[PDB]
Parts: sequence; structure tokens; C-alpha cells
Amino acid sequence: MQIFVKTLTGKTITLEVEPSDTIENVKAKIQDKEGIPPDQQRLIFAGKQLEDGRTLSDYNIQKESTLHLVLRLR
Amino acid sequence: EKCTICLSMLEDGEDVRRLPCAHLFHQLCVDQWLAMSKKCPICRVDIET
Amino acid sequence: MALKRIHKELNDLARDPPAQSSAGPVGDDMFHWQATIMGPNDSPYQGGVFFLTIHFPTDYPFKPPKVAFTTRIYHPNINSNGSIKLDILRSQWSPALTISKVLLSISSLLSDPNPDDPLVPEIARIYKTDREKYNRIAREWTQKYAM
Ligand SMILES: [Zn+2]
Ligand SMILES: [Zn+2]
Repeated sequence: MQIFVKTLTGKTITLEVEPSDTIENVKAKIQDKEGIPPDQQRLIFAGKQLEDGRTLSDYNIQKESTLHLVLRLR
Repeated sequence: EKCTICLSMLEDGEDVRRLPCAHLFHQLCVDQWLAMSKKCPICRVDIET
Repeated sequence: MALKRIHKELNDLARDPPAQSSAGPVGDDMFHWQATIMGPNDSPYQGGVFFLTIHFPTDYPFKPPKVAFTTRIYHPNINSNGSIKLDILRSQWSPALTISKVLLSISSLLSDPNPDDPLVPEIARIYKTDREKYNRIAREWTQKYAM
């Protein structure tokens, strides 16, 4: 399953994922693709910040859903 | 041409309304609005002026 | 009706999602959404995610959605409670307007406040009389509440 992660830049990075993937995993895929440390990734989808523990499916992320990546700069 | 109120297309064979300002809507769509307001949903020009 | 229109909007958000904001159903009830607004740039909110509740009334789009911040924010037009004094959400509502346009105009509000019609007088005086105090406090609030 392919999803889109939109950054503030506007750049849309694409990810191969499975609904069962943790947000943890997705952040790890984002790190793998674009080099960002997962601790400085906030993922948003449909007004919700995505919690690490939880999964793509139980945020209802589907094929071609677009997440938003904002960075925390901690 | 898309009705800005219902976001469905303005098809041939539908009851449509062009306001004096030249903006098109489904009649049934805009009539609900013109009930509560005499202003064009798109440009806000008053339909009586 | 409302539901069709809400679904169309949502379908359009998926097809072509805005950067700078995100929105959708809190659960399966389509009439209650959440949205995020990224603090507009060239503005003291930059870097903050601001969470909003959107409640669509039963006769949307003919009545505006109730839109509130849940992130606390320093702004002349948002109080604590996160009520928003923005024209299009009251007198200048139009059924031509979408939630994304609402969201834009709230971002627009964040960029350019209306201190002359302020929901929070305190903050309006400061916005005008001392801008850099206003920015400083807004930036501080951002970092405390939106980051
Ligand atoms: Zn219509
Ligand atoms: Zn018009």
C-alpha cells in the first residue's frame, strides 16, 4: 500500500506501507527515505497527530492517504 | 461548470439559476441560501441590486 | 444535504490535500471533524501545529461550521476556549465556502489579525500598540502549546 507524506516544504514523499504498520514504522520509513530522526517527526492525518503505539489502519489511513509531516526541532 | 453550493455538477436537464451577477447554481441549492440571505454565495453581490 | 457535501469536501481533501492543514472526521460521525493548521509563515505562529474542532451543523453548507481551536493560542481573535472571531464563520458565511477555505482564512487570520474587531481586547491593544511584544508572546505561546 502506497501513502503520501506531505512536508511543510510541500514536497510529497511516497511510502510503501501496510495498514498494520505502526506509526513508529512509518516514521522509520520516513527516516530511511528522507533522513529525518523519528523523534523530530510529527505525523498528522485528518486533524489527528499520529501516536507511535497505534497503527495506520486504526487511524483509517488508506491507499493514497496523505499524511503531513511537521518537524519538532527539539 | 460546478455548483459551488452542493459541489455537484450543473448538468443539462437540471433546474438551474443564474443570478444577476452571472453565477450559476442549482435552483434547489441556492433557493435555500436566498431564503436566509439575498447575496450571491460566490461574489456576494446582492441579487436585487 | 450536509452529509453529501461533507463527504464531497472530504473526498476533495483526500484527492488534493492542502499543505499547511489537515482535516477529517474525529471518528465516523462526519459532522464532527478535527483539523490542524500549521502556524502561518512570516508570522509568530511558525512551527506550531494548531488543533481545531469543526462541528458541521445539520443544515450545512447553509449555516457555517462551528470551528474552535483546541490548541491555546495568543491571538486578538481567539480567546481561551479557542473561539474564533472570523467574519466568514458568522455574518459573512456563504454556502460557496468549504472547510478548506475556512481553514485557509483561519490561517489567514493567524497571519493578519483583525485587532480592530477583537475577541480578546487585551491582545488587540498589544498587537497595535506594541507589535514585538505581541510576536514575542505569540511565539512563546506557540512553543508552549503548538509544538
Ligand atoms: Zn447545487
Ligand atoms: Zn455572484
